[PDB]
Amino acid sequence: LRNRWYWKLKRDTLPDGDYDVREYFLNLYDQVLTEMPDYLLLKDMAVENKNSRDAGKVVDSETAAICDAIFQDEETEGVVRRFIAEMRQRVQADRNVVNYPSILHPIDHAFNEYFLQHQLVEPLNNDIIFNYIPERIRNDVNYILNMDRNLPSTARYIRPNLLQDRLNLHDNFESLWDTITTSNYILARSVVPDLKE
Amino acid sequence: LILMNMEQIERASDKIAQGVIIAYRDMQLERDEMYGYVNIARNLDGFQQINLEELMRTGDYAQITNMLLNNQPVALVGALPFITDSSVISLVAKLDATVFAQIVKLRKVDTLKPILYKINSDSNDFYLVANYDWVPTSTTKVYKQIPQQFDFRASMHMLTSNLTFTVYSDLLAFVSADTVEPINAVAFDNMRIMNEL
Amino acid sequence: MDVLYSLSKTLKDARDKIVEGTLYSNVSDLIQQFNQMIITMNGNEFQTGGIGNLPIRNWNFDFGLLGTTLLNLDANYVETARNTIDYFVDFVDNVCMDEMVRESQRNGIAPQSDSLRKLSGIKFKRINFDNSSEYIENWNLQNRRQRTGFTFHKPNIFPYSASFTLNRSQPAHDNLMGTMWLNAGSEIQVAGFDYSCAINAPANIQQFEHIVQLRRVLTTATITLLPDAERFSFPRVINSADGATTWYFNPVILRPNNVEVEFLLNGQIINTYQARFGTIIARNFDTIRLSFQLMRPPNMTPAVAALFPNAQPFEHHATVGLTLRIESAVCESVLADASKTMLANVTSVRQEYAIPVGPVFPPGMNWTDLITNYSPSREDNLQRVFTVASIRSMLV
Amino acid sequence: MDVLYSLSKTLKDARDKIVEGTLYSNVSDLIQQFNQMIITMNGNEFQTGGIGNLPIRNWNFDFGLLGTTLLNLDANYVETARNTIDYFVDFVDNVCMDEMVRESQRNGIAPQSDSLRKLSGIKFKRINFDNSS
Amino acid sequence: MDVLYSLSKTLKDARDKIVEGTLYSNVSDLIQQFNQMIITMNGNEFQTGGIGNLPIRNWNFDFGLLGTTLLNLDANYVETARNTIDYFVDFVDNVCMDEMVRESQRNGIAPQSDSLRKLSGIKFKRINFDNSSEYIENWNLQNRRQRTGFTFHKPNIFPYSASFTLNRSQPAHDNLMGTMWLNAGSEIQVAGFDYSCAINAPANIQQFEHIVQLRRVLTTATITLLPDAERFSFPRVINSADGATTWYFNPVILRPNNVEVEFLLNGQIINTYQARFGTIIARNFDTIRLSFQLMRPPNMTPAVAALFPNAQPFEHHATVGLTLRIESAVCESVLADASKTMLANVTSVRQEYAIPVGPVFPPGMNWTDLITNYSPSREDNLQRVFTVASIRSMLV
Ligand SMILES: [Cl-]
Ligand SMILES: [Cl-]
Ligand SMILES: [Zn+2]
Ligand SMILES: [Zn+2]
Ligand SMILES: [Zn+2]
Repeated sequence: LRNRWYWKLKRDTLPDGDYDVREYFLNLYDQVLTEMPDYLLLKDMAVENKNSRDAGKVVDSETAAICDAIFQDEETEGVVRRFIAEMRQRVQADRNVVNYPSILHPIDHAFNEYFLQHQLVEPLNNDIIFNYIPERIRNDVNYILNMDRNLPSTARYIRPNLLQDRLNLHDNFESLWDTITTSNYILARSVVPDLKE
Repeated sequence: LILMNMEQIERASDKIAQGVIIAYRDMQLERDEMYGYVNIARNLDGFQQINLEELMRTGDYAQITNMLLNNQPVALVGALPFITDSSVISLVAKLDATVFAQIVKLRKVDTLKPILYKINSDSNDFYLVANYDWVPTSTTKVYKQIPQQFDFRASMHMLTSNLTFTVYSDLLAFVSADTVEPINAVAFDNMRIMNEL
Repeated sequence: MDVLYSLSKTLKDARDKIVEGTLYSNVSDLIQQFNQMIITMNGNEFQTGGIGNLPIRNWNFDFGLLGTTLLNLDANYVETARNTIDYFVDFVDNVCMDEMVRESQRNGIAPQSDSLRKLSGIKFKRINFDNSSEYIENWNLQNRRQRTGFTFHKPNIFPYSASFTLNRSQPAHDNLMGTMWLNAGSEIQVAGFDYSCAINAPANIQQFEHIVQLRRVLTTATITLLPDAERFSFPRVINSADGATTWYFNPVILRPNNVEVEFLLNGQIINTYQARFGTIIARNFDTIRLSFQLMRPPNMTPAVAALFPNAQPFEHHATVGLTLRIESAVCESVLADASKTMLANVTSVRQEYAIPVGPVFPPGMNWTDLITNYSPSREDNLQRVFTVASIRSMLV
Repeated sequence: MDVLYSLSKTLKDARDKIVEGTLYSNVSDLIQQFNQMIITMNGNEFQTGGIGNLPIRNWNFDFGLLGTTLLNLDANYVETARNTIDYFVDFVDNVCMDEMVRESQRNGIAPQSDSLRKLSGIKFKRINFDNSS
Repeated sequence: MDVLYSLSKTLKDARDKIVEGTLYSNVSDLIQQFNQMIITMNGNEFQTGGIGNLPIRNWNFDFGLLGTTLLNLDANYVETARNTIDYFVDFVDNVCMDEMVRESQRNGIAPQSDSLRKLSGIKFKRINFDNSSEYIENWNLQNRRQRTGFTFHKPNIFPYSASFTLNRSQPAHDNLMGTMWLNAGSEIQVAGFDYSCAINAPANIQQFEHIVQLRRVLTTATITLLPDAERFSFPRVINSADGATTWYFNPVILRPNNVEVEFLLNGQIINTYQARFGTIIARNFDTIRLSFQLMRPPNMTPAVAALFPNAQPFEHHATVGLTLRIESAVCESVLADASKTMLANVTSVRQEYAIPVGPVFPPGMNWTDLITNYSPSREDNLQRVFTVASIRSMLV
């Protein structure tokens, strides 16, 4: 006379055959990589907990739906119901931190926890911008560089990956290297100044 | 993360089983909370395993054909679509044993669709189970896993992030950059680039 | 005191209840009390002083409040709570030690250390919650001039005293009549000796009276009374009252006669026990009067008749005894006792930091000297340091 | 023997490296090896023998994998790891004791206990890693 | 302690791995750990204290992170790393030295120097990583009340003692029966001597017993037992026990008879070896009982019969020896051994900086005095300073 709660795939689209299942998971890997976030701000996903007795919020609206369904269920333990009604987010604006309750499958939790714990945004300040300028231009007295902007402590940036060539295209890739030097030559042509007088 | 959770994700799918055991002995249907009576195999212990992907790739059906002709108990392993049969009459007709001969006929395994019996009070002929003394058995079992139950304690997490920040991309846009008059531009040696004036 | 005790009690509750896997609802009220404590203490600087060898220590409180996020507490939550609790326990122990080593003649009941005086400020009153221990309850009731009492198993109510009174004496100390007694802690072992065995007494009876004035009133006292005094029933060579020479004592124990234990309060006869031995109850008294008679046995067997001749020399001195043991009592003032560690704790702290002798307590917190001259100021200071010591014992 | 050594080395590394506050990158390879060990051991029953006074002991493996997605290991992570580590250490110690008290004349270098013979099966070869002692 | 060890381990790894030309993939995890250490330490001020003659030193950390954008490390990268590494190594050496020279009776296991207490704060726990050393492994295990284990080659478990007991003696010291022994380090040499050669002993057997009580339980101990004691097999002039007079010893060595080595735990015989000498195993014991008999040989050649007359004077004294050498053992407590350097390092640091004697250790860290009275507080302080010494010896 009662149903039971079980975890199910939201999208059950797995093919038949082991090789096609492994292909499915490669495609899943590509999907995760393309949709992988560079940063997260949970407050954007924070919604209201309908059964909260303390102005509680949860992330995300799917958690809200699940929590409401559990709260209404007659087979739920009274302690779980009371905890849903009492569980609280913590917003510490002074520390620039937020904590929200979420309901997640352990695998979903692992993915979201990895995204939260490995964001690509670093603090951005004037020293980092100044060092971003090439050093030989910071030392040329023909150029006057000034920092007339105040960056808040909330400023972030993503560092470019300027690793030197791991493929060594200058070695034994004649056609590719010809193309690389041609494109670089075109760009350098665009930036060379025109002669005057 | 994907590689470690692949098996769990694949076994959660409702449209593929992980294999099928052909045991030409009469095995009692398991009693599972998710099905009622079900010819479900928890594992493959006690059977020779034929990998279906390898069989598809090689094209060599000698061992499988010899085993099927001689009624040699075997376990076909691989992602398989299955038919959910809720008819007690289908089990009494032993139709789950009728699905493998096409493997030999066609030397293919991509149309193998084993029968997963699901016998419970919702079956139209369930009275046969209820009103007679007999053990429902079948000679085949489907290697499939049971859904994981939702557990609130194992699903509730606190997600933490920053309250808010602004990401920037054009770092050099924060730099005010002037130049001296070109008449006064100097070279590395601190003398004017052009001195003929 | 109430704030210091509340801090200690909150910390003890946190240490006992904020445990891995416990229901969030086990700790909700405790988490609220703990957060109130943290909020009150945040942004306050404390200095625990440098009296004696106790080091000067500085305490800063900038701690985050505990969350409420898991249905069952996990190891991370307990770790954060334990960090905060450990710092707070260190601070409370240092405040308790600092208070335990100070004293004042005039306001000995009031706080003495800087930190406890600060904690008496109105701002910290919010920390205060359940004051349920015997000592804090007695403290609160005493601040309100309400009747309350401390229960003591074997109260150390008698200052140590092992002396004798001679009522009949000679330079040669061979025909002696008098009393010996040991008053120690909760025990009074008294004995009356007649060397002549009351040969020349008016009715062959020698009367002995021992009066012990308790320095504080005891109530609801359970007392064991036994006929003999085992401490004065073996031969002894005893110094004379000035110590010029030594006399000899060769007791032979006889049954005490007309034994009368009177427990007196304000000179009134509160409890009277005639010839009763074993367990007796003294309702409420400040004085014990033990009156017992040595009666020469009217009929003697020849060995007994030979023990006691009619005239000197006397070799077998007739001794009657009495042993009184206060096994448990109630006193309106704090006292050392056999079960509690408050005196030992205060003394250990004072000895281990070389606290100079103050103007209230005797050197080394000697209990005999303290109880002998148990003045009201000493009572106030001792109640303060004992309450602080009991607060300290809840954590250390 | 190589598999038993790999189990022990994995457990020793997990004890030494899975500690509170540590960067996950310090332990990432070890966590991969540990999860591989769990996967290979899950679903197998072992019996360490009753030779002499050494008691008969039965061992079952239905352990979950350790997490991989934290920047720094926390107290919860250490407690979860320790629970599995203790069982695996007990099993490895019992297998070692069962193998240490047995001998054979015909083939004394080959494993003697049932558990070590089972662990020599190809299905456990995945556990094998750095053999440095 | 684990944070101090983690700093030292990171510095050792950086010294070994950050080398010119090496693949960055060889160091990526080490670089991440090193940068985490730099971030955690940056902005923190430390003072390594001025106990004894150890100079006060102030440490400031404002260091840049090591780069992550190379394929192979070059000379620039190595030099940038090495400056920071030098500063950090100096800091860790000074922290370790500050901790090694300190002790306390109360919490000798706990940190004593200010810098190590600071490093115990949660804001440094991120530095913590692989705790693979035996000393740090046992430190973590003992923090959790888990079974610890230290492996010792020739453990210094016996305090030095060159003594004798005379069970038969007289002022002439010419008919003596007794035992002499040197218990030093991991070696026990014992020798039972009878001057009369058990001429009058019952059955012509003289039984000698030597019980040595180890101050800690040793497990899995490999021991060499040898029949003779070369230290008591040559003529000596030995002082008397009071030191008043000197007696003479002129041993002639007979092989010991019915040799019984018992290894006992709480007085229960765990291991028993009878007439076996080569190499034995004591699996778990804290007491060694050596029983050995001088048996007057029933048949003698004329020279031997000349050595041993029926009565005094006795000029050739029949001695039966025994040697017991613990080659390797396992102890749950730290110990000095012949291979390690923890005791030597701690003693050297305390000597070089003229550290005054403290409440816990004997002067000069003398090992005989220490191990004779190996109290629990002494064990805690010793494990702390020995773990710190090993951490220091990783870098110095
Ligand atoms: Cl008692
Ligand atoms: Cl050696
Ligand atoms: Zn008692
Ligand atoms: Zn006198
Ligand atoms: Zn002598």
